[PDB]
Amino acid sequence: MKRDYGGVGTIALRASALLKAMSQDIEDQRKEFNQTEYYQTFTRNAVAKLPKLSRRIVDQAIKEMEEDGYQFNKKQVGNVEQYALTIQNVIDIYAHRKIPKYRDIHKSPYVIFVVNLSTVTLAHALRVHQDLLRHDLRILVIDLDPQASSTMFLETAAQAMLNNLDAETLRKEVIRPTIVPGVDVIPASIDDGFVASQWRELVEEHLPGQNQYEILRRNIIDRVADDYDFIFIDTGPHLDPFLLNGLAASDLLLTPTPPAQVDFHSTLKYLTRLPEMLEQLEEEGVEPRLSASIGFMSKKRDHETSHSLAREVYASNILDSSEALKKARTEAERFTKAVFDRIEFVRGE
Amino acid sequence: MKRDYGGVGTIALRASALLKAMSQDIEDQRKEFNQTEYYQTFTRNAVAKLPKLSRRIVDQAIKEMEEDGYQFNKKQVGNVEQYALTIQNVIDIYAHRKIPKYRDIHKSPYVIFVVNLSTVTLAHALRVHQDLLRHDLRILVIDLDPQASSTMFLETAAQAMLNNLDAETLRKEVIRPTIVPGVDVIPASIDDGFVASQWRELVEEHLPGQNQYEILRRNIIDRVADDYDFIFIDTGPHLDPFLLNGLAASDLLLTPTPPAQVDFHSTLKYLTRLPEMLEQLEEEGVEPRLSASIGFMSKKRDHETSHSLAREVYASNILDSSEALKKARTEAERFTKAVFDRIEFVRGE
Ligand SMILES: [Mg+2]
Ligand SMILES: [Mg+2]
Repeated sequence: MKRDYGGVGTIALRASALLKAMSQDIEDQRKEFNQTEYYQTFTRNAVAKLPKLSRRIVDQAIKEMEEDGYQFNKKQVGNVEQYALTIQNVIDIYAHRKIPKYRDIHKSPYVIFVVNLSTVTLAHALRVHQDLLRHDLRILVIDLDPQASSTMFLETAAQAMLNNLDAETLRKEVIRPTIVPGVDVIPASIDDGFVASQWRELVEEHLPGQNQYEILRRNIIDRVADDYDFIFIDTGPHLDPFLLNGLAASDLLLTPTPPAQVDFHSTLKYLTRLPEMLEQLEEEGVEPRLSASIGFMSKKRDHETSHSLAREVYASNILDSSEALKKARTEAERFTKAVFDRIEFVRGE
Repeated sequence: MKRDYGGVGTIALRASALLKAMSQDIEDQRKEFNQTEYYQTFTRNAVAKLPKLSRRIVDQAIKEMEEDGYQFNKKQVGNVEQYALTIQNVIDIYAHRKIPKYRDIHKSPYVIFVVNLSTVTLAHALRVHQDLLRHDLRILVIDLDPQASSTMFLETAAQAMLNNLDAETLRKEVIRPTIVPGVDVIPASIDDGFVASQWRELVEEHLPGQNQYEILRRNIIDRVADDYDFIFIDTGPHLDPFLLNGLAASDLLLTPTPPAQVDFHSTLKYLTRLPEMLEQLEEEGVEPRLSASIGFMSKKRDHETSHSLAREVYASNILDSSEALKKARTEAERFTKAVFDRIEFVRGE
C-alpha cells in the first residue's frame, strides 16, 4: 500500500486481467503441437522392418491377435482399408510375440537429472522411437523449475512434496498426462519460488522429522516407483533446495553442453561447482544416489571447437548430436537411440 | 566420495582445468568490445551542434580553456592536426560554460531495479549519449544475479553485503571499472548461489541486528550514495532474498517487455506476482522505496500485437524501442534518451 509502489499493484491487477486474454493463446499452443505431428501411421511392411520382427512375425501376430478379439487400426483410403498400425498396435504385437518390455528387465525407477542452464521433448522421443517401442517405456517428468515442462498438457511438484501424498493421489490427481500417452508430467509454477525460498522452514512445519533433501525421493519417486521406467527431474540452475533434492534422488546426471563458446563456459563453471553441492547433502547426512553421468553436444567456429573440448572434460561420458525434416529429424532420432543405449550401457553393466 | 558420483568430481576437476584454457578466450571478450567502438571522436562542428552549445560557445570555451592549461585531444591526419574532442572534452566544456551537471540538480542516488526474465549496455548508452553528456552521469551497476553484467571489465556484491564494508573500501576495492569511464560495476558469481541460499542464516551470523532485506541499501547503496546519480540493480528472476533486497532498495522498477507472445506471458505472470513479493518486505517491517515504474517494448505477428497489449497493462508507464548500424543505432539512441526523459519525468515532478 503507498503511492506508485501502490501502483505496481495496479499493473499487476491489469496483468492478471490480460492473462485472461489467454484463452485466445491456448489455441496457439496447439499450433506448436501440430508441428510435432504425432499419430504415426505404420504400414505392415514398416512394422516388419522394425527390430525382432519380420513380415512373417507381423502377419502371424496380426492374424492371431485379430482372432481373439483385438481390433487393429485402419484407414479408408479411396475405397480400400489399409492397415495403419499405431504405437500401441506395434507395442501389443511385441507383447503378443512375447518380447520382454523394459519393465521386465529392469527393477523400477531409474531417475535422471537433466542439467538446465527439451526434456519432455526427449522423453517423447524415447517413447515413440521406432527401435524403442519394443520397450513400451513409461516415463514421468518432474518439474522443479518455475517454468518450461508444463508446456505439454491436454498442484505443482513442489506442493505435492509438501502435501505428502500417497501413490493413489499422485497417480490420480497430481501426475498429469502429456500429449504422448506414454509420458506423464508433474508441473511447476512461478509460485514454487516462494516454496523454494522458505523450504527448510516449510519442511519443518509440514513434514516433521523428514530430511529436507530426501523429500523428492520420499514423497514422490518412491511412491511412483513401480509406475515408471525413467523419471526425469527438471530444475533451474539457480535453485538449491529443489536442485539439491534432484541431486540426492537421481541415479544419472545428464548434462547437455551448448556449442556457443559463450555458453560452453557457463556449463563448465556449473559443472565445476557440483562437488560442493554434493557435500551439502553429505552434511545433512544424506547419500546421493548419483552413479553415472552423460554429456553431449548440440547445434561454426565455436561448435567445431567445443565438441573436441567436451571430449577432454567428459572423457568417456560424451555423446553426439544436433535438411531440416528429412536430414535433421533423422540426426535427432540417431541421438535419441544414442542416449538410450548409453543409459542401458551405464545401467545393467 | 562413492563411485561415479565420485566421478562427477572427476569431470569437475577436468572442467576447472579446461577453465584455465580460458586465457585463450579472454581475448575473445575484446572481440565483443571492439564492436562497441567507443572512443567517439568529436569535430568542433558536431560539438557545436550539441545541446546548449553553439559554434561560438565551443570556440570561446576552447580558447579560454586552452589558455589556462587544459589540453584538448587532437589527431594527426595527413599533416594537419584536427580537433577530436573526447567525451571528457565535451563534458569539461559544459562545465566551463557552467551548465549544471546532473549531480547539481538531483540529490544523490536514484536506484533502479531492472526486471530480468543489456543493463550495462543501457548504462553505457545513457552515459555517452550526445544530448546526455551535459549531465556528466555517474552510474553504478550492482550484480545480484549469478551471471551476465560482470562481462564488462578491464569480491561479489553478495560478499560485500555480508562483509559490511565502508565507503572507502567499496570505492577502492569492491566497485570495479567498466570499459566506459563513467559506469562502474559490482560483479556477481556462481558462488552467490550458496549465499542467496543460506541468506537469513548468514545474515544472523555476520550482520547481527540488521534487517535481512535492508542489507543492499544499508551496506552498499547508502555507502556509495554521494558517488552515483543512477544505480542499477541486476538480479535473477528466481532468487528471492537477493531479489527482495533489490525491491526494498530501489526507487523505480524498470520492466523490459519481450515481443514474443511466448515471453510476453512470462513477464505478465512475473508482474502478476510482485505484490506478494512486496508483502514479504512489509512482513519484515521494511518499507519498499518503490515509487515509480516504467515498461517498454523491444525487437512479426507477436511484436505488433504485444506492443498494443503493453499499453493496456502499463497504461501511462510504457515506452518505445527496438538498417543495422545507421538505422538501428539511431533507433537505439532514441530509446535511451526516451528512458532518460521518463526517469526525469517521474522524478523531480
Ligand atoms: Mg539418508
Ligand atoms: Mg525498516
